[PDB]
Amino acid sequence: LNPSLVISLSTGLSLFLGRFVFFNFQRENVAKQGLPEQNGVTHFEAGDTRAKEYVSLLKSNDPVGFNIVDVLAWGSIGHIVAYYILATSSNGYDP
Amino acid sequence: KGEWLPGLASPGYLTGSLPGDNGFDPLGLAEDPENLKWFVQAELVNGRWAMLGVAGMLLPEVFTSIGIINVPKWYDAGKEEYFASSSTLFVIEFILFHYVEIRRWQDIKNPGSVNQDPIFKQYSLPAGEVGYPGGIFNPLNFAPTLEAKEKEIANGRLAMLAFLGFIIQHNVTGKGPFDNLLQHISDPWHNTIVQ
Amino acid sequence: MRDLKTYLSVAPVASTLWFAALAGLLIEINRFFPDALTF
Amino acid sequence: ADWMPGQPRPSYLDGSAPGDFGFDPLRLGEVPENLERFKESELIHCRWAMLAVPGILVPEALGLGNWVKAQEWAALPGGQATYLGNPVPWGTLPTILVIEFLSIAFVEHQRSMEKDPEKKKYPGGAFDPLGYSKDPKKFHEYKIKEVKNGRLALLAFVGICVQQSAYPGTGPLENLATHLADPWHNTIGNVLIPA
Amino acid sequence: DIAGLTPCKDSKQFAKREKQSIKKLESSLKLYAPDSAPALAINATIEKTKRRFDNYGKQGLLCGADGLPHLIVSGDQRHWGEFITPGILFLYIAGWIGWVGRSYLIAIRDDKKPTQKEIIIDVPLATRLVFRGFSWPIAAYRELLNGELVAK
Ligand code: CLA
Ligand SMILES: CC(/C=C/C=C(C)/C=C/[C@@]12O[C@]1(C)C[C@@H](O)CC2(C)C)=C\C=C\C=C(C)\C=C\C=C(C)\C=C\[C@@]12O[C@]1(C)C[C@@H](O)CC2(C)C
Ligand SMILES: CC(/C=C/C=C(C)/C=C/[C@@]12O[C@]1(C)C[C@@H](O)CC2(C)C)=C\C=C\C=C(C)\C=C\C=C(C)\C=C\[C@@]12O[C@]1(C)C[C@@H](O)CC2(C)C
Ligand SMILES: CC1=C[C@H](O)CC(C)(C)[C@H]1/C=C/C(C)=C/C=C/C(C)=C/C=C/C=C(C)/C=C/C=C(C)/C=C/C1=C(C)C[C@H](O)CC1(C)C
Ligand SMILES: CC1=C(/C=C/C(C)=C/C=C/C(C)=C/C=C/C=C(C)/C=C/C=C(C)/C=C/C2=C(C)CCCC2(C)C)C(C)(C)CCC1
Repeated sequence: LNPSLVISLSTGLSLFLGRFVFFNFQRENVAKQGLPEQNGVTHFEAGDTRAKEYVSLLKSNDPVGFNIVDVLAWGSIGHIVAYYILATSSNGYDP
Repeated sequence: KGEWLPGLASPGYLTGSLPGDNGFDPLGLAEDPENLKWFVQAELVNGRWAMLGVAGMLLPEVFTSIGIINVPKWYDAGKEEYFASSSTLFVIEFILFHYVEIRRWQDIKNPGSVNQDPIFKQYSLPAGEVGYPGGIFNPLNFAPTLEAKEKEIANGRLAMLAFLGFIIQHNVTGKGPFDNLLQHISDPWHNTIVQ
Repeated sequence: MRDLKTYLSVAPVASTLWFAALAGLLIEINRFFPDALTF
Repeated sequence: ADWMPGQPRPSYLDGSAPGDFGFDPLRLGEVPENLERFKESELIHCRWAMLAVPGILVPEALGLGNWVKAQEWAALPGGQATYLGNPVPWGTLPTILVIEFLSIAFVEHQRSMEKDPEKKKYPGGAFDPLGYSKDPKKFHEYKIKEVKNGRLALLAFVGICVQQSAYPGTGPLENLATHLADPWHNTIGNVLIPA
Repeated sequence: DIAGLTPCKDSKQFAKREKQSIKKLESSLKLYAPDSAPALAINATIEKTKRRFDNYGKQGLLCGADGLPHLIVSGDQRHWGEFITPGILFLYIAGWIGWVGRSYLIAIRDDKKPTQKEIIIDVPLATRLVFRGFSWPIAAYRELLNGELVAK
């Protein structure tokens, strides 16, 4: 198994899934349960200045709004699935 | 109606309406009317099975002793070999009773609700009393009179007692019920609970 | 006599008679069928 | 209630839904929004078992492989899937495993995005090319025929699974073969009653 | 066998224990004249010891390495006499006591001064309720089915 091929195919599919097939659902759910609140008010709104959502990072000119956080999130799942497949094939386990 | 104990006040829920009322409920099992309703059916069905079983236990032994047939003793007949495995028999006995008894059940819960054929939906039992389905279960059209019901219940109570005897007598004497009787007739004053 | 029968029914008196009868019963079952561990 | 004559049906089951024979003894569908989800979930279960039961029986009647033997070519390192005898030129384990996930997950997630409740269970359009759902009266007739065949298929799948559990390695058709050897000895009686 | 045990009827340490026990009593037995009351009494203990050990062996009791019977309460059908069976008997009697006890508190609960029949037993009333216990499973199940057993 070619590691680069396995890793980049896994990340490719995971990134593809997060952009074209699962994007609406993930966005819908984040809007549904939005920012964490303490007593009816977001951590930032309560004074946690260090809890400010980084709108600068969240900005993207991608058509659907796929941003840098989505790449990190779906790209992480790909690398995890890839290294599961690689390590699992590296052994000679017999069930 | 009758008195199982002359001069003893019958329970007040035993009012002379049920066939077989002799005032006998000294432990008060049946004071709640819904217990009474269920125990009536339970007495009918235990008494009807006892009558079939006691006849099936005693009478074949009598006819072997005479020599017109030769069949196993009732406590041996399970051992015998039959055209089908005994576990096969049990599964079909379970499935057939399961259907037939749930149907008897529905009629206790909801009288009349299960008198009609579910497949050939043109056939039906006529309306009647729970525990007495009639119609095709009474093909000779006997009148289900009070006297007949009282004889049915007396015979059922006697067979239930007799079955109790067959069971205890066998685990004490090893032999069979007609054997215990013949042995007792021999010299009665010495074989009577000396075991 | 009816006063005596009332006293004989008072909690302690009815208890000793009840438990005495109980103890006698359990003792005699144990004299007739001793050392029962099974059943 | 049709499923058990004489038994009162739940008040939220009036017989209008396809396959509403009044069966819900645990009252699972008392929460209306769960009832509707359960209607959708039942059809999905029905249509999968209706595809699987042919898939379990047809290849066993034909070339080697009961539904369990058809799966033992994977697991152990090697991979040589054979469809109709010819080893398919892609029947290695990781190849179809990814194809199955990608294809099934895509079409299953697409199913979940339908907001309309009647299209969640009866979508139509492309999946009704022959226009069988055009006639409203005929539409509901096929709705009942679907759920009844589907519940029968689910029931058969349980038998297949439970039979496999009792006679491991064997196939359901070999079970029928073994049954027809002597039906009065090769039954579920052996399973229910050991030896 | 079950739990690595062996039947007390085959157990060597079980047999040793009976032997050491009889030898203990015989050391006392030899102090007394054979007609004497102590000799008869010690001999009575000895026979009872012998009856007990044969009885445990014949009932199917399993023994451990210690030579003592160990009870199997798991449900196994060869050992229902060690828990299931005396347990059903306990629950039957315990429910009888409690059902009779509740019958009496209910019978007197609407009386004028109810605590008077709680410190002075109305024995006539009690002799009439004492046999309600025979059927407590049916009576208690019946009061349940028609709202009489628990209050709301
Ligand atoms: C009618 C009698 C009776 C009845 C039916 C119950 C029933 C109950 N009790 Mg109670 N209890 C009683 C008397 C009774 N109790 C007495 C007299 C006391 C004082 C010692 C207690 C102290 C007690 C405690 C501390 C606890 C219970 C608990 C319970 C529950 C669980 C079972 C239990 O732990 O038993 C336990 C039983 C006892 C500790 C002792 C009672 C046993 C006596 C001997 C029975 C009554 C005899 C009475 C004199 C009969 C006379 C009738 C005659 C005139 C005809 C259950 C509701 C438990 C509970 O709440 O769980 C939810 C709990 O924590 N009870
Ligand atoms: C079911 C019936 C027996 C049916 C047995 C049949 C099928 C046997 C069939 C077979 O034999 C064959 C044909 C062939 C054999 O080879 C095998 C078997 C399989 C064996 C017995 C019921 C037996 C029924 C028993 C005896 C019922 C007795 C209960 C009475 C005494 C209750 C008395 C009181 O309850 C009151 C009424 C009210 C309270 O106030 C007071 C008290 C005192 C509590
Ligand atoms: C039966 C089961 C559902 C049973 C649930 C019913 C009883 C619940 C009844 C009740 O809830 C009600 C209604 C109401 C409540 O008041 C009471 C209860 C009693 C609670 C679903 C099984 C559902 C089973 C279906 C989903 C399985 C589909 C399997 C397919 C994919 C298999 C494909 C393959 O078999 C091939 C074709 C070839 C092989 O070689 C390879 C593989 C892959 C194995
Ligand atoms: C419904 C129908 C309808 C149509 O229409 C018409 C018709 C046909 C008429 C009908 C039918 C009916 C029939 C089925 C009947 C049956 C009955 C019988 C079974 C009885 C038995 C009956 C039964 C009987 C009583 C029983 C009895 C028994 C006896 C006591 C016993 C005694 C004994 C003892 C213990 C022991 C010893 O050691 C011995 C002896 C001495 C021997
Ligand atoms: C713009 C654009 C584009 C481009 C883009 C791209 C090309 C992308 C890429 C991307 C990528 C390519 C990404 C990546 C990501 C990654 C990540 C994010 C990772 C992660 C990782 C991790 C998390 C890991 C972990 C671990 C470790 C460390 C160890 C071992 C184990 C594990 C695996 C767990 C396109 C053309 C399409 C279109 C148009 C526009």
